Amino acid sequence: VYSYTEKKRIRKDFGKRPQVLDVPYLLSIQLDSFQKFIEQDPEGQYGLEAAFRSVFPIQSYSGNSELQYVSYRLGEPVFDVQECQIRGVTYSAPLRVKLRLVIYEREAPEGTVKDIKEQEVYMGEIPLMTDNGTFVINGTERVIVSQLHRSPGVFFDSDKGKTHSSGKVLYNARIIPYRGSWLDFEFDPKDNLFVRIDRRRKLPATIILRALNYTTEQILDLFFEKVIFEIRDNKLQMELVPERLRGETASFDIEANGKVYVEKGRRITARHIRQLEKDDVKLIEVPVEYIAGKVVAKDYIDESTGELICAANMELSLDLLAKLSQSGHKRIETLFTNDLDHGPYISETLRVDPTNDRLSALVEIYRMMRPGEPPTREAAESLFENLFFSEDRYDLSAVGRMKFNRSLLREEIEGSGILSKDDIIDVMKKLIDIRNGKGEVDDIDHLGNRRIRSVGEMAENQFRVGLVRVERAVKERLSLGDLDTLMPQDMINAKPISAAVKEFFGSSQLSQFMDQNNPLSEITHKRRISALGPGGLTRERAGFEVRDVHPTHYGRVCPIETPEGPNIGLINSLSVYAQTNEYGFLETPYRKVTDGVVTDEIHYLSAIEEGNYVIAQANSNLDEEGHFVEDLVTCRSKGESSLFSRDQVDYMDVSTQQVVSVGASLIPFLEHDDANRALMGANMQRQAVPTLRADKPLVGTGMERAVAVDSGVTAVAKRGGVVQYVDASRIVIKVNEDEMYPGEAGIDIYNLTKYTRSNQNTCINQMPCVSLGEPVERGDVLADGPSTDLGELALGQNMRVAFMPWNGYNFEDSILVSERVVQEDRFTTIHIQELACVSRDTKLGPEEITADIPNVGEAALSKLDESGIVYIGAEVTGGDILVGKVTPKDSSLRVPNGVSGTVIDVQVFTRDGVEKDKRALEIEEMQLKQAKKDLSEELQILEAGLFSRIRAVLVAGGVEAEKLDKLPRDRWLELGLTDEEKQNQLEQLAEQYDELKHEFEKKLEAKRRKITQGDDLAPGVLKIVKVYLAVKRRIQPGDKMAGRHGNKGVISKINPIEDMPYDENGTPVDIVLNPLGVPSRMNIGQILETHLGMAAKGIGDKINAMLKQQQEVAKLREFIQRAYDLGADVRQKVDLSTFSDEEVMRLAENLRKGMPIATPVFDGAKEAEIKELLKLGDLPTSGQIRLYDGRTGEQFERPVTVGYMYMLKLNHLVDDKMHARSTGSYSLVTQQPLGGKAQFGGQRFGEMEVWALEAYGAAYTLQEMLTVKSDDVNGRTKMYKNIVDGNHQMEPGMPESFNVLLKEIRSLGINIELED
Amino acid sequence: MIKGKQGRFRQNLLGKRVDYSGRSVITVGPYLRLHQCGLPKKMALELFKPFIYGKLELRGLATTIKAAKKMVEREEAVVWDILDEVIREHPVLLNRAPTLHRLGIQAFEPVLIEGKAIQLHPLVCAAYNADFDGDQMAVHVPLTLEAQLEARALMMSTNNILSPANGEPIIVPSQDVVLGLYYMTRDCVNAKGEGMVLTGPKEAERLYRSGLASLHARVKVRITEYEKDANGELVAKTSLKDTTVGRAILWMIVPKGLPYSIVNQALGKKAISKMLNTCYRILGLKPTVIFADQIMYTGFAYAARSGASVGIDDMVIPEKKHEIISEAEAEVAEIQEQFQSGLVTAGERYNKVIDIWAAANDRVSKAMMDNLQTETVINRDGQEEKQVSFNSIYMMADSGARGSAAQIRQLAGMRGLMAKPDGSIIETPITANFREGLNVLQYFISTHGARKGLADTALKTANSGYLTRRLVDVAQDLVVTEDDCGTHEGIMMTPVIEGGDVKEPLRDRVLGRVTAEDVLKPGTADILVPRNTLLHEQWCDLLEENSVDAVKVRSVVSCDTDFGVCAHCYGRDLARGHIINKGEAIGVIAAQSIGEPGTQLTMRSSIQVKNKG
RNA sequence: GCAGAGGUUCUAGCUACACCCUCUAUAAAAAACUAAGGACCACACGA
DNA sequence: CTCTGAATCTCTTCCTCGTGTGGTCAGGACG
DNA sequence: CGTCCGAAGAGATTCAGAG
Ligand SMILES: [Mg+2]
Repeated sequence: VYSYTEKKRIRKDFGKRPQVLDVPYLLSIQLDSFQKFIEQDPEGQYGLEAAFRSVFPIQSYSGNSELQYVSYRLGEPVFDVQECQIRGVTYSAPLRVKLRLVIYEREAPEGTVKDIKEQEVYMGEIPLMTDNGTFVINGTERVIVSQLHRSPGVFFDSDKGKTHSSGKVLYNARIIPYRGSWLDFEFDPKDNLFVRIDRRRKLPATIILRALNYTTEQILDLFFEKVIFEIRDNKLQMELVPERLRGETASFDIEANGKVYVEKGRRITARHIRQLEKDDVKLIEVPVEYIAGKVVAKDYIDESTGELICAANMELSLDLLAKLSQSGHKRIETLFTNDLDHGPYISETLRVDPTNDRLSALVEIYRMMRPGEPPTREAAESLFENLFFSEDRYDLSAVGRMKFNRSLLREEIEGSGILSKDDIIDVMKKLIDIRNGKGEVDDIDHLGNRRIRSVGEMAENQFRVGLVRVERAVKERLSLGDLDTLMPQDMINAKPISAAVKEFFGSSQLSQFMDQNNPLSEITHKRRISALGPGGLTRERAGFEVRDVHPTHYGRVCPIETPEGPNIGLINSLSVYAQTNEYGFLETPYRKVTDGVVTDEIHYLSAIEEGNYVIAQANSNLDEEGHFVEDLVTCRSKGESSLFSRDQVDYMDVSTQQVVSVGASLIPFLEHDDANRALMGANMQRQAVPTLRADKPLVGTGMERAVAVDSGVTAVAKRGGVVQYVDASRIVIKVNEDEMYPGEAGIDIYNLTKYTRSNQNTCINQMPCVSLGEPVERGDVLADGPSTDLGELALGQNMRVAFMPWNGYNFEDSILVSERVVQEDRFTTIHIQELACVSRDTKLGPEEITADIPNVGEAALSKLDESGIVYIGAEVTGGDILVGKVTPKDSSLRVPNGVSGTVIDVQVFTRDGVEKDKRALEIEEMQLKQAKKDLSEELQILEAGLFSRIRAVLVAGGVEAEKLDKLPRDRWLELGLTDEEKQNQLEQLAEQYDELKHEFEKKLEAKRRKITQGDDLAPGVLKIVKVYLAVKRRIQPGDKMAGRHGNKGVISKINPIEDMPYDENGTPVDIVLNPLGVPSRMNIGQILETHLGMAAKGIGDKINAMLKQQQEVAKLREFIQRAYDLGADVRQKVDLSTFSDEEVMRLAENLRKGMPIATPVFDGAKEAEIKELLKLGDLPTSGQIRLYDGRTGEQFERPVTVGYMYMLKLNHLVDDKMHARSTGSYSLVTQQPLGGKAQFGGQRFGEMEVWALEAYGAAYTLQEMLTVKSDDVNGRTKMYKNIVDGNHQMEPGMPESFNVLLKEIRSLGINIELED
Repeated sequence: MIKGKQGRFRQNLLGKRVDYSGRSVITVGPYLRLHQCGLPKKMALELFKPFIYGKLELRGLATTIKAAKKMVEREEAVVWDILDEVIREHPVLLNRAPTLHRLGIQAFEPVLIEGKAIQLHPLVCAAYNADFDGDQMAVHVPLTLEAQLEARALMMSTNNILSPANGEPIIVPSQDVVLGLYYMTRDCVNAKGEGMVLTGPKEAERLYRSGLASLHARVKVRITEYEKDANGELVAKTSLKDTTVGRAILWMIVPKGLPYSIVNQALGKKAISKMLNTCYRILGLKPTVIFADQIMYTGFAYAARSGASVGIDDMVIPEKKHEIISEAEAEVAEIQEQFQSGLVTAGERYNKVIDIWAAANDRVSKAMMDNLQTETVINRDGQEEKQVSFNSIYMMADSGARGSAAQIRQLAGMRGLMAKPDGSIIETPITANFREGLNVLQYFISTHGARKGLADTALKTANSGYLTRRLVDVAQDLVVTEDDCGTHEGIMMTPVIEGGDVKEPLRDRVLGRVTAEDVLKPGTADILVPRNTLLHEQWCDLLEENSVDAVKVRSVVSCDTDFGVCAHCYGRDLARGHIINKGEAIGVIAAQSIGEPGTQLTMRSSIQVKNKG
């Protein structure tokens, strides 16, 4: 079955491989995260209520009064999305939190509270995400890109090589809390364990163990296996186990029960070990030298006096052996040391450690953390327990705890947030084992270790910062203030938390400014994953290994779509199928695979999980019974491609397109073009600007429909139904009876936004895509948004393209464009620029908004109105005055030079208490009338739908059809009905209709109040006049033209239509491209795209010819059926016989301009299929047609490649770049250019340019650029006077910047002077 | 405020933002000559406003400068004519934003155009290292007569044909014109109008334009070749030289002095560079400039006539490629089985797999190349004849217009092993070429190297900028103060040897360098070269004839001049064909010459005699 | 036209980068005309 | 017992020009 | 109305083996 829009135009779909999973909602990541963040959760995890539960003790210190959270609710936003956007105020939902304060009677914490105080406090104004997924912060859309940061937990970095310069490896362990102080352990080149916290000075790692109150002997027991020595008359015979013997040469002969197993100086054999185990003798003779090398495990004290014979962890000596024999202790404990594997690292780092007691360790830790302050025992203890044992100051997230346990291989998944002593000692043991050889260092670049921090988590963290600051303030106030003095509202101040949240949303490295020029750009930016941001890597600190794509990024982030420039690979976009896990780790949908069958159920797999399993290739042929037709199929098990058997396979890729992102997938033939060119093309797609009419891509991925539907620009019907009324401003749908709600459903109404400015100054315009009486199904595209055609994302206009050099006009990357392109306005793009003039309260009286201006032409004043504001719809050019403003004693806003356009609308916002001008009052009253009329029309449309639903029911109950007519239309309750469920339904609808009349008048009054009240303004201004210029940008030489495959080039010249090369049919080629680019940069897909577009246009031309002449519907029907079949099997298998033969004519009417073709990203059309497509049309299968020169007329030898190709006009237009200036306003350094800006100024002549002139034999021109052109006030004035005099003379003088340098050095206290 | 990039030094003293600067995107504009560049009308208006005001006051059209500004704002007709007068002979500097080397900024004689985009002459765009992709160039306007004259004498493009780094010309044809020249200078065994004799280049052009005779066909033609052997005189030589119609047409373009041998060949990019270098050395600067402009025009026109289009069918997959892949699969399977049996260790198994995959890659590359050029067959009036390919891809690769052999292999042959980000070679190479469909895992392996290369390019340009800054700053304390140092001591120059063929012949190394001592002919006690003579092209060729091995050469290090470097010690400037002029800044020239390739630079027994001697 | 003011316009116009005339203590026969001041940090993008 | 060569600890930037977007001590009441 | 609160390397600076 096909939806009606799918019926209107159906893309021919290549690709044999079916998809088991539909593409997920592209914006599901941000929307779902924010939905979790605001949703009330009784469970209280990963939400706002979770933050409240985490931080609201509010316990007064000894005051016995505490405030406890109960509930929080988000009030409806004061302003709607459109109203807040036009006003400039943030789209925010007021946050009112119910809080209960209870007062315990003094001196008895166990006693119940004397009273309970209940109130609701409005704390903080939190932004609310729009349905499109963008926050509105200052009238401008903003979406905070999800942050890719290293997940909390313990990590082990090899740090091999550069450390110690001797090639030694220095293993370090980092315990990174989600919020708190980092804990790091590091191996010295001397192999001593040192601990560094928060990048402080390195300190012996044992010191924390002392701070853990662990005794030294307990430490040595924990980190070493004790070896027991028994005082024996036979020279201290020692209990030895054969296991310790392995890995070490025999320093002494090993004999037990009279049998020597390993000889002196002989390597110990595993056979000897097994023989000794078979003998199973615990005690083995040992010489005096062996115990000398060993280290005593625990302290030993003389029995007679209690003095210690041997200190703990002290090297043995012969006299020490004599002393311990004097002690006579039966059990002697010695550390096991294996040079090969089991190094005694704790021993040496303990020798280095200078503290023998807990208190000294705490003192040293306090000195390290707070140098310059005297240590205090209680203060040091509190500092340490706050650093590592306190929940409030140190917090490890649940994901952090899980990663920590998994790295430590602990069985439990969830544990306490606070770091504990056992956790630290286990980390040290793991690091020691890593140093020994057991285990391996984990990779930070591994995406399993790097979780994605969505917008919800960041908002929660900022909210927690606000909450903890508010909590400290309330704790300070509550203890000071007497109990029951005031209702617990004044103690909570909304300003700190509100300011924190507003600061995060408005001004943040992650709160990127929205790029709204393309729906593809909008989706890509929301899906974008950025390593940059708070708590994340900066651009400079980012390592090379981070930028490079790790093999685990497969199916999780797009390796192709990464922004080139300063941040490469750091800002990689999320792949299309990827979904974040609840812990934040990336998950890729993978099909479950039975031994012989590819099972249909899909299991999401994390990055770490896919390592264990083996994952099949997406491009694996299937027998449709689940069996791979190939006995050996390529697979990615350990991150490396390798052949595998069918039975071995445990998982299969969900689709061929899971590796590429939304932006990258849209490029057809992505497998054919180079990865670098694909990257550049995917970047160029986001930079396209919508044209005046969107044109479907004849060659497309097939995900254009998904992008358009998921993007917020496209208006999709909430409930399917017939369209009773369609209009450019609005579309009204009569909902179907089945899909409509039983009560109050009415009929749906959608208000399309007209031409409005974007954040990138591109028009947003929803053009209706349906006609009156056209049925619309559920989830169907209603109107085409920007760059959208029939629900298909159409970024640019495709046109005939010929690959051939043309007299050098397309030299290496340049592009030649026919005059026909300009003539039919294919790339004319509406650009909307907003200019704001603000009346500022100033000294000498406020600046007036009057029309009258001193020293201006009357012709310029003619365009303005009486009140001083340009008439709506007027045409203005560069230099004209839009709104007249006079400085107190001139300041009238003026069109920037070069900009020429018409004013779509003028909106004026006035502060409360200051009178609105005549034009402002007229605008306000027109707005009131417009809103009232729209609202009343909405009410009467709802009345029509309500009556229509009710009308169908009056047939039952004995009510006559004629009797209904006499009764007034507005009220139908008077007519009585037989009692039934339908009668009760009508009664409920009538009561609801009366209530809706009351609600309608109330809502009209509320809208009037919203419009009537003067808009809030920044302090110091009276009223702000916003005027919008609509400029139609014709395609111009110097504009940037880029295809989807990555071929970018400027339009060198607008060649006349006659000059353009033409084929034998006579159609001149629209664009002429340089073929030489194709071999150098292997974007061979663009040639394949050109051939496929040629085939599509050939089919379209045949259909058009069949439509130009009156042809039987059957003929077009069979032709289109053959076109969709097209030889090789395809997934679509669309049947024309299903169509009603009236839909066939409309489908052909859509197809005549061109035939859409769906090419899967990696399973796209093969060359043979393209050849068959060409053979189906009259066009040659070779893809190259003899082409005739437009001027000479002689057909070119070696027939060129000509075909239709998709081409996007980039917003990088020439007119915006052009910035020539003679003289401009200077800075305080008096360097005249004042920075390169849209405002007039000059380009920088930087250091390398000065070097270039110096290398040349050029000195005078360099002297000019240095002094007379830039920063010589006398020099500049004299130069200008001389030039206008006609004599070009130069006076050197001194640069003002040099005097600035002299004065600055003088300020440093260094005397610098110029010798005479 | 003092130190760092943001410090006042580098922000506002070393490099100062300047007035009369215009910035806009680049455009080709092939119609322009070498010294002329396109300039938008509004951009020239804004840049030249003071000159326009002065000329308006001189004309008497506007009595006051305020009246002149009002006239400019009105943009009336007389303002345009005034703008025409000032623009006519007033050079402007075209400057790409990253000025890697000296040729980064070059003056041009502006030509007013209707539009908003600056047009840069195609030949110099290679020297500017500028593409046509939203690339923007700053346009600075010299003000004083010293400045305009300075730009015309030095900054102008026609004045500096040779790059300072090396004697090779920098305005060499790059993409389209080189392709057109290659298309003209090719022979097809059978073509229209073959085997007829032609009176001269004029008749060849007339035959081609009439269309009865094909552009490339072997025809005997009469050519009036001129020789420079006569001292300051040209002697005409008339002979019947076998050639193609295209080559004969091209001959009328070249100046008289150049011989026919240079144009007789296929004229690849290196061949055209050598042609321009010989023209510069023999005819002089002005004939070289005229010839360069004319050759660019002809290359563009005949490339447009050729229609050398890139197509899918143009690329050919080798028929032997599938068999080679099957054989390599059998070999890797055998090595895998040996690893399973334990006969071969994992490391040696991986090494053998990599080696055999590389061998298969080389074999499929050879098969692909043979299918490109050898496979082309067309008759010679007999049964069959084999000729060099006219396939578009092979024409682009062989001529050197764009790409290289390796990229052609990537397009049609097997791509080859792709490295993992750590640098280790992936065991399984990418079997499918770019023309065929590419597997998902294959694309992932490719994008590993692609992202690695992009990050490498970023670090390359960063480190190259730092190195260029350091090189300039250690440099710039060197100017040619003294004409002759008069020191006998100098460095010995011999051809560089690394055990193989000599990387650089002695002639190229010693070229442009004044001898430290009078060298001796192989005949003993003969003064082949005087002590202090500069080595020009004919002199160096004479040195090759005598086949000298070691030549003592004056070096800047050997020069004992204080705070300066001798002109004779430095040698030829390499900017133009003479000893370096006194006072010129050698240090900055050399620093920029070293720094400029930094972007192209990557970031990362027994003895057998080659020949008898 | 170099220190100020006045003049036919339009509060004020003495070269302020700046537009006309007068003189060294007094104000008008006269048409083209008028304005000289302002940074950093972050994000994204192009090369 | 006094320096040796070595290992560790501290400065110092780490391209170069555009074009657009936004955010920026905040004194605060009192004589 | 005015007025007072990663990485790479170079260099210095310890540092420490060895007569
Ligand atoms: Mg470029």
